[PDB]
Amino acid sequence: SDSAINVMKWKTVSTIFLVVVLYLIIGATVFKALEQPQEISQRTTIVIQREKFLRAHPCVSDQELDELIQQIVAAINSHWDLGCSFFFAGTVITTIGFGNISPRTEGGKIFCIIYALLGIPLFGFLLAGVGDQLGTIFGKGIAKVEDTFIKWNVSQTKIRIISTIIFILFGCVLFVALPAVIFKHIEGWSALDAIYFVVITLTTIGFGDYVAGGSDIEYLDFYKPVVWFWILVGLAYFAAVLSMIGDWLRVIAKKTKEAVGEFRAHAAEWTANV
Amino acid sequence: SDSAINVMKWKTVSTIFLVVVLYLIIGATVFKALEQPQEISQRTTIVIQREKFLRAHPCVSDQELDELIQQIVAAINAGIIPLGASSNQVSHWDLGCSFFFAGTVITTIGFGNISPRTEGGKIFCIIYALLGIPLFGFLLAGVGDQLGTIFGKGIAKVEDTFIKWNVSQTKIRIISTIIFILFGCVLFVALPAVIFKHIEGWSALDAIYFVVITLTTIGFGDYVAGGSDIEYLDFYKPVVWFWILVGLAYFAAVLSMIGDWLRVIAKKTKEAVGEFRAHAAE
Ligand SMILES: CCCCCCCCCCCCC/C=C/[C@@H](O)[C@H](CO)NC(=O)CCCCCCCCCCCCCCC
Ligand SMILES: *[C@@H]1CC(=O)N(c2ccc(C(=O)NCc3ccc(Cl)cc3Cl)cc2)C1=O
Ligand SMILES: *[C@@H]1CC(=O)N(c2ccc(C(=O)NCc3ccc(Cl)cc3Cl)cc2)C1=O
Ligand SMILES: CCCCCCCCCCCCCCCC
Ligand SMILES: CCCCCCCCCCCCCCCC
Ligand SMILES: CCCCCCCCCCCCCCCC
Ligand SMILES: CCCCCCCCCCCCCCCC
Ligand SMILES: CCCCCCCCCCCCCCCC
Ligand SMILES: CCCCCCCCCCCCCCCC
Ligand SMILES: CCCCCCCCCCCCCCCC
Ligand SMILES: CCCCCCCCCCCCCCCC
Ligand SMILES: CCCCCCCCCCCCCCCC
Ligand SMILES: CCCCCCCCCCCCCCCC
Ligand SMILES: CCCCCCCCCCCCCCCC
Ligand SMILES: CCCCCCCCCCCCCCCC
Ligand SMILES: CCCCCCCCCCCCCCCC
Ligand SMILES: [K+]
Ligand SMILES: [K+]
Ligand SMILES: [K+]
Ligand SMILES: [K+]
Ligand SMILES: [K+]
Repeated sequence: SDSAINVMKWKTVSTIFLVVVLYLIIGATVFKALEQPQEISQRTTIVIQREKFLRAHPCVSDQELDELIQQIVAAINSHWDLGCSFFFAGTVITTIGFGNISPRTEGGKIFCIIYALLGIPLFGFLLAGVGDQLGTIFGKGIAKVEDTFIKWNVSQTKIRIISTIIFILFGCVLFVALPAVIFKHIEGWSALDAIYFVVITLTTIGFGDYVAGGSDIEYLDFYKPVVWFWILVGLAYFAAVLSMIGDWLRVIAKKTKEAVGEFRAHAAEWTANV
Repeated sequence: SDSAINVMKWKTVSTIFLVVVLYLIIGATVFKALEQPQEISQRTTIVIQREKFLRAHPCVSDQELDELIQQIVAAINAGIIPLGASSNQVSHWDLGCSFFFAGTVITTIGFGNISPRTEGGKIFCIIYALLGIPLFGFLLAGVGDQLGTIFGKGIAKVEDTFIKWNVSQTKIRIISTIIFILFGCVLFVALPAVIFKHIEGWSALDAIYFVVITLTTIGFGDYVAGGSDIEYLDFYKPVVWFWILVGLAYFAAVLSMIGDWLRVIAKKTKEAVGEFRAHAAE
């Protein structure tokens, strides 16, 4: 009766694996449908202005312009002053590896390995302590409004649902809405790009297409410090939200398992009623 | 649920915060010393080839050569191959790459080599991440549970064999954890680095560099397996997906162990300064 638990474990893992595979298949087709047509437009614009630059500059040779493009690309393969190396050290221990700057000295790659293996756990302790502090702050606030609801409202199991909505709306305004407003003004980004950056950063995905403080424009003395502070409390908030979404998925997984139970049981007595 | 414990918790957070700032300061200075000479040297060489192209083409407005470079670089962010010899460009958002891109999202290994530029694609990317990340966490937990029981069965075979001469109290736990490290290193780090060096044509260090940056979910994007335009063995990208699956589970356990070690050493250092704070030069 001990291998039976392992078989039931495998049964759970294999169905979750298939669901994840389905998730990747659906997402792939959607990202294809959304991003492929746009890719057509910008690759026609590079070929028109390529030949246009040849046309606009007939002195430039075809053979000598293609030789220039390759070493530009080869060059893509100060960026390391104390400010950026500090920021880079942050992108490592937070796993938000934006990658806009990354070590290419083979000594720098060795240190990057050592720095990450010790940095990730150490920063995890900090992120846990900040989340614990933010948890108690919201706890008193949510406890006060709980005790106001118990007065007019009769029974519980409903106040927790209301309370979780406050956590989202406040957390969205504090950690998503407000910094996105400042990001669009300071960084000159679109409103959607600001939300896009906020979520991509706080989920630790860190694509690198958008980086606050990354462009070489003038920045106020307090700006990057408060963004560091936003990173700290923001990662704690998104960690709780992602865990809550996971808890919702666990409930939906049981309701769907129960829903499919009611369905085939009904369809069984009907095929029997034949 | 408040009281005195919250004050003692806050005191710990502030010391860890200061230590993290120190960690960031020390790391910044080290990366400064290592990476600054290489970037200064090669940016003087680009100015050498700058002026060479500047002199060779006076018809080019020279100040307008940066005007061409900006639209090259801005188009490189979308990933273009603008050569008359290679005017046949293959898709970066085919079903294979969009599958790979969806993986880099839900695993948070956001390599970023390709990223959505359609404003609709960014909205979907937000929804895809907010639901995908928690869902993939369940899979990664199940894989870690599977690897845990396999290592459990493996360690179970030797469990009753350990009853030998020198029967131990607290020492047998350390031995088993050493097998977990060395075995796990060859399976999930050393061996895939070997294949990465052969198939992808990377250096031995770059293969290890890629493995750790990928399996820690940092994902810089300077190294991506299967990203370069090689034919690939057809089995390659599937088996790399499997390495990603069990590799992320393994590195999760290793990172948590390092944190447990850091908790022990933090108390040893806290006690070491304690005997120091009391003695004050005998
Ligand atoms: C460090 C700052 C100075 C910058 C430049 C110094 C070179 C880097 C220091 C590594 C040891 C020097 C000896 C030869 C090194 C090179 O051949 C090179 C190392 O990247 N490749 C190897 O395969 C090394 C052959 C050994 C084969 C074992 C596996 C290869 C892993 C790379 C070295 C160990 C990494 C340690 C990670 C925990
Ligand atoms: C090198 C050029 C440059 O300006 N740069 C840089 C420095 C500092 C920051 C920064 O502090 N961004 C805010 C921040 C802090 C921490 C984390 Cl984990 C993320 C973010 Cl967005 C950005 C860029 C260089 O790298
Ligand atoms: C578009 C061009 C291309 O070749 N490409 C691509 C496709 C597939 C992979 C890949 O599978 N890499 C292994 C892998 C799988 C999953 C995760 Cl999360 C990471 C990694 Cl390294 C790479 C590149 C394009 O994007
Ligand atoms: C598909 C068969 C499920 C039988 C296993 C017992 C139900 C519990 C499944 C809920 C998710 C697994 C554990 C949660 C991960 C921390
Ligand atoms: C953790 C506190 C560090 C303060 C922020 C440093 C970020 C990188 C340095 C760049 C300039 C310093 C702050 C000026 C804001 C633009
Ligand atoms: C508890 C609220 C935190 C919100 C602060 C995050 C702002 C992100 C960008 C920093 C801009 C500096 C000016 C903001 C002044 C409040
Ligand atoms: C690494 C350098 C960080 C830049 C230091 C500025 C931090 C926040 C600005 C504080 C302004 C000082 C005036 C006092 C009023 C708050
Ligand atoms: C424990 C076995 C797996 C059962 C999973 C139930 C369905 C999967 C969850 C649904 C995925 C996202 C739904 C959000 C609405 C589109
Ligand atoms: C994955 C994209 C949206 C979610 C809808 C499809 C999820 C797969 C449904 C599988 C149903 C099986 C439930 C398990 C109980 C027997
Ligand atoms: C996915 C159905 C099986 C193969 C059908 C051909 C679709 C595209 C050809 C090669 C791409 C394989 C799909 C990449 C992601 C699994
Ligand atoms: C295929 C792009 C142009 C076709 C005509 C316009 C359709 C609307 C744009 C496609 C979806 C992006 C916006 C959706 C975000 C709410
Ligand atoms: C050391 C044995 C532990 C189990 C891990 C081996 C993978 C197979 C799991 C057993 C369930 C049968 C698999 C179903 C066929 C794909
Ligand atoms: C059929 C040839 C595969 C090459 C296509 C590139 C994408 C890789 C497809 C593998 C997908 C299965 C792994 C899913 C594990 C979560
Ligand atoms: C051994 C657990 C003691 C309880 C400490 C309260 C929770 C904080 C976690 C560990 C305290 C700092 C660890 C040092 C980080 C390197
Ligand atoms: C709760 C007290 C703060 C914990 C201080 C951490 C001590 C770490 C000692 C240094 C050991 C070398 C590892 C690098 C630092 C984590
Ligand atoms: C890479 C090393 C970074 C940090 C190295 C040590 C930092 C501070 C450790 C000593 C602090 C003693 C705490 C005692 C509190 C009572
Ligand atoms: K993480
Ligand atoms: K990246
Ligand atoms: K990450
Ligand atoms: K990342
Ligand atoms: K990343």
